[PDB]
Amino acid sequence: PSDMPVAHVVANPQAEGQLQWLNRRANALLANGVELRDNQLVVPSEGLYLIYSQVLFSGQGCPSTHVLLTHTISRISTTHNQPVNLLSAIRSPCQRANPWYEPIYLGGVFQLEPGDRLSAEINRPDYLDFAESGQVYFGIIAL
Amino acid sequence: PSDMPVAHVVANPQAEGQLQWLNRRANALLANGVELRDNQLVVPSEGLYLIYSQVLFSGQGCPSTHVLLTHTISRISTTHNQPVNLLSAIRSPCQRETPEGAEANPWYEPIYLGGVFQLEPGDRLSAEINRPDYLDFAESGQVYFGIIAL
Amino acid sequence: PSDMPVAHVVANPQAEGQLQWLNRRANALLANGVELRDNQLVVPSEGLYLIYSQVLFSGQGCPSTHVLLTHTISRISTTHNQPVNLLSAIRSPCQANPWYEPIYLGGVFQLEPGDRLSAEINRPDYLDFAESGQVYFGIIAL
Repeated sequence: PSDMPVAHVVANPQAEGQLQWLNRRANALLANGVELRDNQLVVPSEGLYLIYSQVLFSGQGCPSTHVLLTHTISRISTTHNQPVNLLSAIRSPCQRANPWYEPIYLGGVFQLEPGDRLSAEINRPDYLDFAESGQVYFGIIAL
Repeated sequence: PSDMPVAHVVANPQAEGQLQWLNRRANALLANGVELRDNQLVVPSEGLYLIYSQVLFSGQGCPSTHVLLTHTISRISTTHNQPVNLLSAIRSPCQRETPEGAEANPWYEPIYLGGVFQLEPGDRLSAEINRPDYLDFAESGQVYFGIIAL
Repeated sequence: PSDMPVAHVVANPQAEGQLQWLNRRANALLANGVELRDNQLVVPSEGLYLIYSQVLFSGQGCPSTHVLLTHTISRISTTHNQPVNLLSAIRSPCQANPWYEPIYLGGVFQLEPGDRLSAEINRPDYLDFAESGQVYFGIIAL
């Protein structure tokens, strides 16, 4: 089999209104050294990791105020407490009561070091939608 | 060199209003045990697989009934038949139907799904949409589904 | 420490109005044979590669006319001069007002030595690389 560090976590459906990564669920992974601490994935050993995450935002009708939805995956190494954005995207659901949906997918390969902490964050958890499985996830795999 | 289960299938360009995955063509893959059956990719052996898919939807203007577009990759395992959604996303191309006496402009909405999953031999993977009437595969590279054992 | 051909390049925030890929930067990669030439990633050896790219488009206001935003990864082989689109997507932007439209592309492909991969857009005037992590292009031999 494989002993490569791997994780695939999803939004916890019991933490409504928040983004709390969860691995205790069917079709989720957290193994071979990867840990979930303080809502962040912690890298076991150095190497090339494919990192990815998807969030789905939804709302009914368009707010009177212009809203921007952001999703970013950031890296925090032990050699610097300053978070660095590896992947980031923005979306504007409204131009100015029909429900809107906006998915954001981020993904790339990065050289990581042992102890590195990866965070997958959003700016509007009040719009996050994990009403159904597979809509919000965050993962990594050492290649 | 190879040996690892792999597939990269694409929408049949000749299909009409249906998402038919195909592999026998340039820049598409289906090898090392992966099979294409009943429009599903069948896993030959257990392991961690990267699974991904993209669909592109397009329409001419905004209709009366509000449209939600969905794309979902699901897994069927023999020992727990109940199909389960591994990855799924939804998009809304319009906020209101094209005004009366207004110009009906075409819209395009891509959806990309991708993740790493532990699969077992015999597992069947589906990548399906709810609105094949808006699926757009007019040009190459717009609709694809693939997996690779890592 | 790895041995597999790999690259992760990003938009040069200093080349305005243009999409110029750059590897010389923290959290970017270009090793084990992969090279950047004429703004394209050049494949070192035959094999399966995961290839992907993301672009972000933005405008302070919605276009006065109907516009289509495109992002495509194409392949140019040494045996086929005409480019082939491996991955492609299209987005229709809107017709207190700034808009953003991300596009992500990715898939696994059998490539050959010398193959050239290009990740391009149709509207560099709308490309947004104001912040890190928004525009990238990468490949890795699996």
